[PDB]
Amino acid sequence: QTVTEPVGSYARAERPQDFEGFVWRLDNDGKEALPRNFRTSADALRAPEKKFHLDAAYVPSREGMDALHISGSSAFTPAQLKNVAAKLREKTAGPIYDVDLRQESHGYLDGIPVSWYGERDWANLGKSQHEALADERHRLHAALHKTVYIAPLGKHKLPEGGEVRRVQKVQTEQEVAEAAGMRYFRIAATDHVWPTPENIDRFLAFYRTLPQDAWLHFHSEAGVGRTTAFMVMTDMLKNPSVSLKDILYRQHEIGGFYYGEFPIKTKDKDSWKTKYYREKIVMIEQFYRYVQENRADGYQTPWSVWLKSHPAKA
Amino acid sequence: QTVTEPVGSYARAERPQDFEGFVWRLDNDGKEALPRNFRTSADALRAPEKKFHLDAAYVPSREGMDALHISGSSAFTPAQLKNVAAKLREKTAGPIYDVDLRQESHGYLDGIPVSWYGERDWANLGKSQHEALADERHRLHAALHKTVYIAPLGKHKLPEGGEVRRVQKVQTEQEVAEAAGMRYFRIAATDHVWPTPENIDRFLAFYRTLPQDAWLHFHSEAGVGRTTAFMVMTDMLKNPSVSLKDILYRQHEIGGFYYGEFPIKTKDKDSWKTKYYREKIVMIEQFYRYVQENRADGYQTPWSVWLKSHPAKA
Ligand SMILES: O=P(O)(O)O[C@H]1[C@H](O)[C@@H](OP(=O)(O)O)[C@H](OP(=O)(O)O)[C@@H](OP(=O)(O)O)[C@H]1O
Ligand SMILES: O=P(O)(O)O[C@H]1[C@H](O)[C@@H](OP(=O)(O)O)[C@H](OP(=O)(O)O)[C@@H](OP(=O)(O)O)[C@H]1O
Ligand SMILES: [Cl-]
Repeated sequence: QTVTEPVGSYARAERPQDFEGFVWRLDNDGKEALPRNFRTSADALRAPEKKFHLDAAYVPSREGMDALHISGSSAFTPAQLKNVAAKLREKTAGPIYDVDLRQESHGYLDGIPVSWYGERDWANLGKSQHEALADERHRLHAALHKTVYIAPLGKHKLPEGGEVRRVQKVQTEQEVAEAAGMRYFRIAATDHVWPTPENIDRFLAFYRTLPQDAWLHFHSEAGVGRTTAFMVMTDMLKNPSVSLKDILYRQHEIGGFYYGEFPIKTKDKDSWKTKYYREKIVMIEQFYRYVQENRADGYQTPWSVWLKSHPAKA
Repeated sequence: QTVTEPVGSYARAERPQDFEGFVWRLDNDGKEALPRNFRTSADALRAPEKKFHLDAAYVPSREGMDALHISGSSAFTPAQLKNVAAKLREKTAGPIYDVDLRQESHGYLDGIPVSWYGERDWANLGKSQHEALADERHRLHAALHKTVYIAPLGKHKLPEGGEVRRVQKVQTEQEVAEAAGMRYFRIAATDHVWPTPENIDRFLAFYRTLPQDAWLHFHSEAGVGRTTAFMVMTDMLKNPSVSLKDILYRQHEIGGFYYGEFPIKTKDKDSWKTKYYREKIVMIEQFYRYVQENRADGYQTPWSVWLKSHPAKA
């Protein structure tokens, strides 16, 4: 019997036309030297956050963490990114990658990091990566020499204050990454939800081509959901002997999200998120299974293919 | 010697490109039965507002006020305008005109009164009436079936909260006026400043075509600056034997601005308004003089022509 949307693909049921972009959102006010939630795999573990009801006494294995060479953060200003790159260059002599996980169209107007925000940050929901990047390219270019309104989100994810300017310079994140001495790689993943099979296939192929000394700096809007997902996936790929529990604990304890089971709770206005949290918990487990069952033969079978013959259970 | 901009035309010095529109502003939240600052010329006089430092004991002549047949208000929802029309129909059997004094592009999206707001509300500054109305038509059409953000302005005259919707219906104010049983006449007057010689020439020519029993409902955004200026001008035209002081007092005391001399005191942020207030005071006197000198012969020469040979003094 037909299943319309399998586990891992719940977001496909949502209607993109209901979340179209309406404002240039300020992604970072540029006040700090670094982006928020900045963390590397070299960092010491800290106490787990109370909301996840984890075992504070637990001491996760650090097997492979010194060699892992990844980091994560929120969005950043160009200056903040140069600070990130200088900081990482101290840890490695390999190429440093800015891995941009944002599906939403974003860039820099007069050096100000902005994104084209629709409700739930789903302005590019349902678009292929090709379409998402075309929207981004067109929108950014159309802003040049035009008057724009750039605002942070306040009460209820609506604009609050902000500023108005006639734009004199437009840049993509790629341009800003390269100016900072980083290589650039884009995975257009949708905010709030599990990355698509497409997203993950693209990441995996990318991962297989990296030189051994590559450092991956993942980032999304806040450096939480999407950033932690790919940091976790990378940790599993590179350190397949480490237990799922150790992976989840250690990626949370250096400053990420915890992607295991926990007592979920939402303000009723945030109750749409609940099923996306469960979905992510299940898919993390399914990806761990993929890594275990496909690493012997060197990942001959792509995630998307394997997932269709080995579907996840709600 | 060459004067670049004569008195009455100061706003011509400003650069339109510095005030381009950036948001659909909510013009009325629709919560009251009537628009704000609603008043008719049949209304009782109230005590003057203290900020104008007037003589609270002075009683201006009411000569001609019963026959004047004018009103003013802020912008309105379609339902509010029907309440206005109903209220006015009780007072007259003549044609009731909606005299729209707004240069800013405005209309109704799903019945919601909005305007395309640039800084200082100068998004159509410098445009001819033809160009302003074209901008308006094009912007309104372009909104149909599109996602828009509609916000009230809060602190700093920047968007605060508001709403996002996909628009199923678009209307011009003319359509809304006619649906309420009102005739429609548009004068594209710039917010905050004295109406241009073009604006006034157009109004005077319109005035001369009116039947005796015509009722004029003037409105602008708040129903203060522009609305009162045209109410005052109409009062002078129709009641030319009444003293200038009496005109100014009585239009203020039924609920309009006071267009005579008063001690101006601005917030530091509002100091740009000071010379425009002073300009309006001088031009109101100059218009009174035009009426006194040209009424006997039936206005053979228009305001714009007379003003050029009788320039106002700063
Ligand atoms: O950008 P990444 O790093 O993926 O992180 C996201 C963003 O911070 C989201 O905020 P925004 O939507 O403003 O970008 C936030 O949603 P809320 O701010 O609605 O909580 C997500 O939390 P949850 O979706 O709640 O898990 C969080 O995982
Ligand atoms: O629309 P009309 O009826 O002409 O009245 C205007 C508007 O209310 C202006 O508000 P906005 O700019 O929000 O449309 C206001 O400026 P402020 O609200 O900035 O004071 C003007 O006051 P002054 O320009 O201050 O006289 C007032 O005369
Ligand atoms: Cl794709």
